[PDB]
Amino acid sequence: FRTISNFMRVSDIRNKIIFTLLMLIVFRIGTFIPVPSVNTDVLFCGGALQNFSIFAMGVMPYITASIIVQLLQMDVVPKFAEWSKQGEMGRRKLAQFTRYFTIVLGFIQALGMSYGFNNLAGGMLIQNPGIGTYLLIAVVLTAGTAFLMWLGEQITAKGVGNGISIIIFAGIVSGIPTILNQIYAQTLNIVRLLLVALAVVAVIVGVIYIQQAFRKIPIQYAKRLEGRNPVGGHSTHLPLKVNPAGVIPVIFAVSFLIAPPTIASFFGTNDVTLWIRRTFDYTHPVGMTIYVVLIIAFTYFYAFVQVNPEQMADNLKKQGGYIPGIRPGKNTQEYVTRILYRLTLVGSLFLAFIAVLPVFFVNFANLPPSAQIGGTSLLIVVGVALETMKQLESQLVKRHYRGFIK
Amino acid sequence: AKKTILFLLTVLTTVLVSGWVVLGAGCSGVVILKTLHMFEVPFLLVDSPHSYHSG
Amino acid sequence: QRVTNFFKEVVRELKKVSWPNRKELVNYTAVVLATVAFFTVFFAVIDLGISQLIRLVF
Repeated sequence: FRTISNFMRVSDIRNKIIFTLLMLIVFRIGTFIPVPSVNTDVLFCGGALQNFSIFAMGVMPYITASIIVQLLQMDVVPKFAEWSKQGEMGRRKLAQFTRYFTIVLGFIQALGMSYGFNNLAGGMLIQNPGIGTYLLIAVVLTAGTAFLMWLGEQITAKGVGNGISIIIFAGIVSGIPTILNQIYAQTLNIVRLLLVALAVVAVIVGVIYIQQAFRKIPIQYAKRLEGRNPVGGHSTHLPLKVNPAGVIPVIFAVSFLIAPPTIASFFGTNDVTLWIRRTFDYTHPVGMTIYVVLIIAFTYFYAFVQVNPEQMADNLKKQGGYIPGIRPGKNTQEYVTRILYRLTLVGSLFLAFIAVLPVFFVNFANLPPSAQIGGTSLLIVVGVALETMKQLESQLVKRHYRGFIK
Repeated sequence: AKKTILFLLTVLTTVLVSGWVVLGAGCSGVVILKTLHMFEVPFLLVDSPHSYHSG
Repeated sequence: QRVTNFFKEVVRELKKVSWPNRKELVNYTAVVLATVAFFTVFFAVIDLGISQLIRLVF
């Protein structure tokens, strides 16, 4: 196509996209190296295909540290709130604490992941299962996560787009081809798979339609009088997304849906352990309904954390502008709150339907159960692809300054 | 209030961090290895001018 | 009673959202499907190549 050829023509865009592909090569190279004290020649429960690499932690603890540090800013740690009101230097200090938090949480989750991995294969996964080798491979996994964050910062400095987003996208799309190999090895089946592919493309179109939509609240400004009549096409407004959270409520819902099975397996095996494990399975229609309700409640909570209509009404009043017709104190807060109620209902139902779609895909296509094609990984892939394309179009567009002589 | 639900959410996501104290019961309705790949980076939160009149 | 009014207001609110048109929708879908296909082929090729390299180097 035209824009991709123009990306390859421009020296800077082609150079940084080459550097991005090289960093993804480096990521895949680090994936194909195993941890020292692990056997891994025992190839396999399910969905644990490689899963025991240097990057087996992934960038999971950086996202967990980021959502934790982001959650603490709304008046739990007032030191963090005053970091958040200090400006860019306070945000730099928050990012430094985020780096410390992701190193610490990567160590903790590496310990838990290693002790669970030894608990999974039958004990014969790790050789000499002592605490010293657990500390060793926890250091290895946290070093893998630290190198992944360093790769993200390198690929957002000299590379294309966001760093962590490109790495998460790399993880998902590198998980695609083994799923395709399992499909082709497993197999009216062909027209069934074609109908699933048509449903996947329809779901991608629906995801782009929901995601790239804005509610444009118009905003007048008091300080700058519009003394000249403009073309009106680029008027100032406040865009609210339809899905203001993203995929964070799915993380909160799966935390709430896997915590009682882990504590019920901690308790031991009783009747209530079997009842908890049978009733908190979201593949079954008593667990899926709890999953949907948790997703809806958590996206309401998280989009009131994200937008925060009281703080945005305060920010609108404190510098000038307002919404035309509405007084800028309490009334803009109630107005933006009602707009947010409607939009969060729509984006809520969208996110819940997307998150429970692979349950109805496995029970219609009879795919491998560890596929989960059409989940929230689709949402992450679509968001990273469209944001990276928008960034590349911006860097392409600057050059397109013509002038009236031409 | 909202500090209570916020700290409940934070302690539950740290329980997600240590949600690997059991992994054995081999493949069933377990989402943790599935939740290894559902993340995005969460989005961040959010004088007088003058001019020279050429006299 | 209030639930029907609330859902009526929801569909009234959805008519003010600035949805993308047809042409940018199919353009965006072309971008995301092209990038998914390219990175699928990319990661498959590199996985096969470095697996053959590992089985060569031992």
